[PDB]
Amino acid sequence: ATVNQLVRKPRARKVAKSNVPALEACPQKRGVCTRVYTTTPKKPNSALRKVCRVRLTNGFEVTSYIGGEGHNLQEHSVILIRGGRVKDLPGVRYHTVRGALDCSGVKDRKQARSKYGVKRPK
Amino acid sequence: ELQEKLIAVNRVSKTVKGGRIFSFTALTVVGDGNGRVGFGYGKAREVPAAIQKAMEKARRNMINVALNNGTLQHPVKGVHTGSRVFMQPASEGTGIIAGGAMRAVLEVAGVHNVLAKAYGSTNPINVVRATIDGLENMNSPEMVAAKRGKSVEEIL
Amino acid sequence: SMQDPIADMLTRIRNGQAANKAAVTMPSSKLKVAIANVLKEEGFIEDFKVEGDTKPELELTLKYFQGKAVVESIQRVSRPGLRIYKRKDELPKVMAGLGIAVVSTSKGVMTDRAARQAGLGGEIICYVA
Amino acid sequence: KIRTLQGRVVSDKMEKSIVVAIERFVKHPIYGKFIKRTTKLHVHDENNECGIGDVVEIRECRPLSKTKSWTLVRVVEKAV
Amino acid sequence: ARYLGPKLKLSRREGTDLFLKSGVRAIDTKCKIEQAPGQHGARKPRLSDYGVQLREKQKVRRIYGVLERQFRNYYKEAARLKGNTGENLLALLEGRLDNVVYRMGFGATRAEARQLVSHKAIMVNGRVVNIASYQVSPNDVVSIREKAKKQSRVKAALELAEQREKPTWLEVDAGKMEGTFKRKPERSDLSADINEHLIVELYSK
RNA sequence: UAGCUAGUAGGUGGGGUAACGGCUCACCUAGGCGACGAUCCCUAGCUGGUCUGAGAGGAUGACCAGCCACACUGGAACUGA
RNA sequence: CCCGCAGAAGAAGCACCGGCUAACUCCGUGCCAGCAGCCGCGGUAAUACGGAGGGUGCAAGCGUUAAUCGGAAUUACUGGGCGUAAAGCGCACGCAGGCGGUUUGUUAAGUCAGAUGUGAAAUCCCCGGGCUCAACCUGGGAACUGCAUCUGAUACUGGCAA
RNA sequence: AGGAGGUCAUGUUCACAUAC
Ligand SMILES: [Mg+2]
Ligand SMILES: [Mg+2]
Ligand SMILES: [Mg+2]
Ligand SMILES: [Mg+2]
Ligand SMILES: [Mg+2]
Ligand SMILES: [Mg+2]
Ligand SMILES: [Mg+2]
Ligand SMILES: [Mg+2]
Ligand SMILES: [Mg+2]
Ligand SMILES: [Mg+2]
Ligand SMILES: [Mg+2]
Ligand SMILES: [Mg+2]
Ligand SMILES: [Mg+2]
Ligand SMILES: [Mg+2]
Ligand SMILES: [Mg+2]
Ligand SMILES: [Mg+2]
Ligand SMILES: [Mg+2]
Ligand SMILES: [Mg+2]
Ligand SMILES: [Mg+2]
Ligand SMILES: [Mg+2]
Ligand SMILES: [Mg+2]
Ligand SMILES: [Mg+2]
Ligand SMILES: [Mg+2]
Ligand SMILES: [Mg+2]
Ligand SMILES: [Mg+2]
Ligand SMILES: [Mg+2]
Ligand SMILES: [Mg+2]
Ligand SMILES: [Mg+2]
Ligand SMILES: [Mg+2]
Ligand SMILES: [Mg+2]
Ligand SMILES: [Mg+2]
Ligand SMILES: [Mg+2]
Repeated sequence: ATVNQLVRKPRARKVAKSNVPALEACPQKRGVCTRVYTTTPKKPNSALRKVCRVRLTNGFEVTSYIGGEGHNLQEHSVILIRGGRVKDLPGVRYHTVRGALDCSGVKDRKQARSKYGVKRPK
Repeated sequence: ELQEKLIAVNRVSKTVKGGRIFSFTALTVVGDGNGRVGFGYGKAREVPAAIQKAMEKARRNMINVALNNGTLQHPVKGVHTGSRVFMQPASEGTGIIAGGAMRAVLEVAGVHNVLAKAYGSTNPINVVRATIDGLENMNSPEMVAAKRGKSVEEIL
Repeated sequence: SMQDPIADMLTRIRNGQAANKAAVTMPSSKLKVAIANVLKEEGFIEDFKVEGDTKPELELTLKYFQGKAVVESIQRVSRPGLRIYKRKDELPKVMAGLGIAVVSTSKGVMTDRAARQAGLGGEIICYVA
Repeated sequence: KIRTLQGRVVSDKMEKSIVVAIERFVKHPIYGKFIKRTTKLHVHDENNECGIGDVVEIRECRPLSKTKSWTLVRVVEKAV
Repeated sequence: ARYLGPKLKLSRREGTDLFLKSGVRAIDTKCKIEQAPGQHGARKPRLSDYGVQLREKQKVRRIYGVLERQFRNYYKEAARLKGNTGENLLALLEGRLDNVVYRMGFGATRAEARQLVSHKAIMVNGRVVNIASYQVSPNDVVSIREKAKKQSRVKAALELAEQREKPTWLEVDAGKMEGTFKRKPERSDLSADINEHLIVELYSK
């Protein structure tokens, strides 16, 4: 309010919490998958979303989404995860970088391949 | 040779006993490009009727703006209900740097070099109203020197 | 408690202009007298005049042009709670030099343009547009 | 000519030494309000002639103690 | 770097001529200069103000053959120079060496002018300049090398530019195939069809 | 995180340092700092600058340059300008 | 760096196309597979999922993720509010603290002006020069909004006296 | 014109179109 009041109590900034805490301000993290399974989305949606329970290298155990059509992931499959959530899926806040250490590229893609790690078709 | 342009077409409801009664409302701004500008709301059951009605209501109800070679005379602060608008006489050749409604209003009024910013709300109706009010409340050296009873060269 | 007589004078002028009074009156002081003198020299008022000795009363005759008041907007800058001092290189323009700004310099009270020509800044008193 | 500071005594309880206050008028950086900050100094008084509430002119000298580096030039306004 | 696709497709998208072809034959004779390219090119949808600003920026870019990150540098330099930013930008674009050597007649199109510049055939102030985006200077001489002066396409392009209009701010002696760049052209001397303020108010987003 | 501090605060004298000085010692006095935030806790090398920003500001301190600190961890001195 | 040789000959990809946002149709699918930055889309004709044709945007790069500023006037000094949207202490008294009716002196602390020293170089900006242009390098200035000192002014604030 | 006396618990969930 008044300058006199601000002098005694200056504006205390609004510190922001990161939406992606278990990455420790790092673009991606390597983790070993503990359990692959499927869940159901929230009320507007209806599907079988494929997720996995990843143990990162910092001891954080998070839940990640597995994009694309199908996968080849089971227990003790080291994968790379990146930020970003999936909304209609309460807990998941990470996407597996498809086309990485163990995540094989989703089969038979033709456009937007780079997002799914698919080599150039001959 | 009045230049004219629509800004926003919206859709509204009435919810009569039978059901919803949708209708469209336009908003258009006309101007000569040399000071004379005006705005008309217009509201009908179809988009062509709405725009025609708004253009007819906008040709009438035009104001006069004291201008300085496509530029404002002095910084102005227009205010309407929820929108506060700040306009400033930028130098030549900088173009119209303005928000949504202000862009149309100035481009049809004739201003060609202006810095703008729309604080408060950004609802197109109130922004148009505030911009036209702010331009209306602008003085030129001639009129201010006449008002104060001095010569323009004295005011500079 | 009346802790700003200059702000009170500006408020009186503004309210009188809004209420279409021909003249306003106030308890005088040698600083309000100087401000009113500057205003009369710049044409924002018709004429000022003091009266009385023990408790002098300053009386201003406001100026209208075509039914609309001459003084569009007027406000105090250097409030007692927060003084304002500008050097010679920051003497602010009001309405890009159309309006004036009363500045108290070490050579009296004068308009911003006159102070800039003389080459010395000082305290600000009010923006008169 | 030597650089001097005028201040007011706060306490003279200790021997051969006085405490002054150097209240100054420094404009606030961000807001512009003219706050009134105060700096306490330990000043070397000889003969213990000073008293609380007295205007004192002081000067900066070589250190004379762990915390004392100023000496007294001339007392003024000894009023109680 | 440079764009290598079909040319008249660009002119069709922009709606108007962009001088991408030699001009020996009428553009409408060469292609449908009215219908926009593609399967859905027949119908015309309304384009927003962002659409028209982008369309003007791309029109100028495709006229002069300049890519985006180079055009943004040109805009920053125009905004940094004193005076009118749009006129400064058009002055720089007209001051490109390849544009100059196209204007004076040593090339059918700006692409051919660029190839002539890049293949060490042009020479400013007696030094061979290999840079397409070289910035010429007022009162400078642009000539073609003695070795390459014998090519046929130079003669053909000279004749083509003869029957076009002649830019008044650069004197061209086609007899010995040289030219003198007089001074930076004015917005009056440039094309009025190039709407200008849109580019500056687009980049100032 | 509300009171903290006995070489602590100041004075006389001896010693010590290239040098002033509780730097150290003996004695004397009871002081000193603190709401203009003392003490305690967490974090952090600092600056010219870099990024952003119309500006005020916000974030930051890699490379280049100035200063400080450290050399497996904890101490200590010698030689020497 | 220059000259000479052969030959178009050795050299184009990535994202997106429901609105925001420049750019649309067909086929496959059928609340499944899936997409997603926000709003959402998919339950049999899907411009939103996958493929194809077409197009748009960037280009030896293009996308995704992380991080900061901006938009955010959304910590508001410039630049907000408090009857009902979040927000006036239940009410008073009052010490620090903030502010101070009018006149004349005096001081010159704040304040303003001028001058000197300093504010390293580099960086930013301006006018030029050199690398074929540019990035880059560089010459001369301007700034480095600051601090200290000296000499002035007395309007306003402050001190002292009446 | 002034003022007075004298029954009824609950409701699967989601779908709802026009924008020159
Ligand atoms: Mg809002
Ligand atoms: Mg010491
Ligand atoms: Mg490149
Ligand atoms: Mg001793
Ligand atoms: Mg000794
Ligand atoms: Mg550390
Ligand atoms: Mg801003
Ligand atoms: Mg820091
Ligand atoms: Mg390092
Ligand atoms: Mg080690
Ligand atoms: Mg050691
Ligand atoms: Mg030694
Ligand atoms: Mg579109
Ligand atoms: Mg997609
Ligand atoms: Mg279908
Ligand atoms: Mg698709
Ligand atoms: Mg902000
Ligand atoms: Mg608010
Ligand atoms: Mg309520
Ligand atoms: Mg409430
Ligand atoms: Mg109350
Ligand atoms: Mg009270
Ligand atoms: Mg007073
Ligand atoms: Mg007081
Ligand atoms: Mg002074
Ligand atoms: Mg420097
Ligand atoms: Mg050069
Ligand atoms: Mg330099
Ligand atoms: Mg005074
Ligand atoms: Mg006084
Ligand atoms: Mg029930
Ligand atoms: Mg029941």
